[PDB]
Amino acid sequence: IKPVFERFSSVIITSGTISPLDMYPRMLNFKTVLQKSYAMTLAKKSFLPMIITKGSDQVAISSRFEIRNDPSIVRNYGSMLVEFAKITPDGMVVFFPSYLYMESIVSMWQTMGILDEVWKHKLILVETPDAQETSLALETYRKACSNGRGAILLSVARGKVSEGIDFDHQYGRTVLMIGIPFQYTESRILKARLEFMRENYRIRENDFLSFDAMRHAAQCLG
Amino acid sequence: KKRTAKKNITPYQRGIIRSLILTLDCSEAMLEKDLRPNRHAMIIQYAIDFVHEFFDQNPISQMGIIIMRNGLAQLVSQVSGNPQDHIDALKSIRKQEPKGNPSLQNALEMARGLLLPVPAHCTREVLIVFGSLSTTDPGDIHQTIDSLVSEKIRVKVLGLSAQVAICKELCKATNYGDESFYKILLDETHLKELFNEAVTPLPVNKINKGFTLVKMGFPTRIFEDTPTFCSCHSKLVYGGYFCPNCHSKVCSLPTVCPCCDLMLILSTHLARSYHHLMPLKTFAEVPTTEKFRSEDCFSCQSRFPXXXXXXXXXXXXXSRYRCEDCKQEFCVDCDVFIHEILHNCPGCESK
Amino acid sequence: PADFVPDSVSGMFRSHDFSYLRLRPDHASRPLWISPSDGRIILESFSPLAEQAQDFLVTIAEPISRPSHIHEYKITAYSLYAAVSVGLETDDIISVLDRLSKVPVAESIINFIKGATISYGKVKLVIKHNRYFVETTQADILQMLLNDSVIGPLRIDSDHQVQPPEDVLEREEEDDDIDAVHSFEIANESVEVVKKRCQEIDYPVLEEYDFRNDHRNPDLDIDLKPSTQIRPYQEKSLSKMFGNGRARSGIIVLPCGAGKTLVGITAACTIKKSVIVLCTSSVSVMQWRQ
Ligand SMILES: [Zn+2]
Ligand SMILES: [Zn+2]
Ligand SMILES: [Zn+2]
Ligand SMILES: [Zn+2]
Repeated sequence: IKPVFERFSSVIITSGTISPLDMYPRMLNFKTVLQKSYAMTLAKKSFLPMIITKGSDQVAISSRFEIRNDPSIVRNYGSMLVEFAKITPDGMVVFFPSYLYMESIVSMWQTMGILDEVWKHKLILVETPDAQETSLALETYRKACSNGRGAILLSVARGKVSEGIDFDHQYGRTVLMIGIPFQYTESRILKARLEFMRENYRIRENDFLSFDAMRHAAQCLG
Repeated sequence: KKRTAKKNITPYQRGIIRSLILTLDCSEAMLEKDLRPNRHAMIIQYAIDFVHEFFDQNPISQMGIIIMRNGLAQLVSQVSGNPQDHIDALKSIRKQEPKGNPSLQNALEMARGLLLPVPAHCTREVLIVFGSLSTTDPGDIHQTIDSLVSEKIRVKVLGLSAQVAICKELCKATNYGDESFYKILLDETHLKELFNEAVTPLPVNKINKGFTLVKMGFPTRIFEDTPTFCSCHSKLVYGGYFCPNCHSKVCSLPTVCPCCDLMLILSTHLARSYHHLMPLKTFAEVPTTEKFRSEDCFSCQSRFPXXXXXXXXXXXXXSRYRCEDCKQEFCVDCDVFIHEILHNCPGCESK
Repeated sequence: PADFVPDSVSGMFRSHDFSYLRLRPDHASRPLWISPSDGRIILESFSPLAEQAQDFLVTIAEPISRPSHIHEYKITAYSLYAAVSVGLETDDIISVLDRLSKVPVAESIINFIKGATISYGKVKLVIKHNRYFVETTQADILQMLLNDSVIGPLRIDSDHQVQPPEDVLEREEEDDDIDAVHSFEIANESVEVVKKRCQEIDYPVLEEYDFRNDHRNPDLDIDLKPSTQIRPYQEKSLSKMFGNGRARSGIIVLPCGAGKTLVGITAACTIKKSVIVLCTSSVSVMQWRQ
């Protein structure tokens, strides 16, 4: 970004999600003037962010444990999904931290009976790596969202759908976020840049990872 | 603090003639536990109440009744100006339990063709009380909504505690684009008031249609009771009516004649349309410190009006809800009652 | 010898007068009416926090009556210890009781509820290295543990070990008092003597249960399948013993003939760790296993 910061003079940085607005001047090494955000002044509530730490068993839940199965958390997750599929109107989406999380959890969700129930209520439309199938899924999600039978679109927090696709009145009602998207599931490349993030900048491991994790967490909810 | 309306944008035409055809849901979702017995049973209680209300304020109209069971809609009372047929039909249904899915495409499809015989002067209408959250469509439903909106059959539906975009759309589509017709409850009384409000004619902004002059005549009661005899039931009725044109003994009914087929009415039905057509102006709540009128009511004599300076009690409000065209005070009771049963503004009548 | 009324002290505190006992000043403006002498707490229809009031009474005491108009109040020492182990603020419960309970909080009743909220164990059984030891968060606790034949004499001199406190917790003292205080790791043998001496000297110890100091090793041959019958009291009993997050074994008084072992198999599987099952007699062991 330095050359365009070297080249261009009057630039604006704007998003629905930018948080914190200071991590960017730190990493990108640039000067700002009005790092100003605005609150939502409403005459009504209009949305519900909730922290489901616990399940019915009052059990703390996560995808940080593994990218795997632990029938307690999985069935707890299966219980939360099936009841959300019962309550939200047409248009509901969720965001796994990782696709390999999605693939493992979903496969053995069809193993139990959790998938048949949501199949009674709504349509279920998976996110496939080939996006023609994903596109064929997404539009049929929106079409079913604008149609009667509920449409459920399940994707990856780091996947393609979160980048540009919007969820309107009907195309999105209750977003969910199963665990927090993290990447040290994979190898040490983040560690290396994070090390650089640690040595070149005064940015720790967890503060960087939680910032990115909540950067895409914020990216999905809006 | 007041919860009163600003302005009515439709006293001009009401749909005085009607063919309203109410359809129910006897599906599994009616067996869930939100409404006191369930959805299924307490819904039916208020429908009975509406049935009585719908024919009292629109007695010239008819209705049919359809249930929604097992992905199959099932007519249970034919489109009739006789409520008791529907009332008795409703009495049997609650004794059966709701089941299966609501297949709206079924229910819409039979509703649309049921109203074809309903003429141009009579108004086609459908009232869906939807309470489940999924459907099962035998065909294209947009085909049917497109077919429905084509047949001049407006649709207002009352969803349960949820909002569904298709019936958002359906009420939007049929009702001339003017989506005002997927109003939904949170509450039994909200449901109760959801039922009572569906009785009056439904004008929003009427398009110019053929205003057709309607030829009828009026029946007259029979006297001889030992001559108990009927041409509309072929039984021993101790005295009925006689159509002005057919000349056949017809039992007491606003029902059409069964021998020459002209609508039989005495006088009473149209005057409900009058106060339907041209209602009054709302009784204005007079300002507390600017009223200075008689310390009583007008339609009744309600000496309670204030307490004359009580710091909080007097600075609140002066119970003087007064109509405008008469400029006569009315206690809220009268002001409510005047606006409740007899439109007939007491001050505006006497001048 | 070794008998405690406090566990079985339930069944009293229902006796008042009319001359000495006055109508509760909250009686005019109080949703409930805490009859302190009679120990009865009638939760009428006028209580807005009746659900909140109903739960608090069930913890500290036992609601004898649950009538449609008003409920009934009974005193239970195990409830008092259980309501003391409930964790509700002893003062906070009394005032919402006092404000809600139109009958003024009885002086004896008020003392017991506060005695519930704080007592029912003020013991100081310290723990080291995520285990149980002879120590105390309070000082009279370290004195009880150190001067204990089983707690102290059975306690190894080591202050705490991650593995020893992990493993040994002079048995398993996964029921100890507040840990992360001064204590010494206890051996792998004999908490009977630990409890048999806190028995003889009447040490009501404010105890916990550290359920992943239910760690205990590489994972056993446990098939973590929930195919065993699940029906609703067991799960919320489990939800009570599963508590927050992870499996705590509590005391869960269960009937033989209504799927009693079913909670145990789940909690055994959930910990994914070595577990033994003990039934009454060996012949019943086979019957139960059959
Ligand atoms: Zn007849
Ligand atoms: Zn005739
Ligand atoms: Zn009056
Ligand atoms: Zn007037």
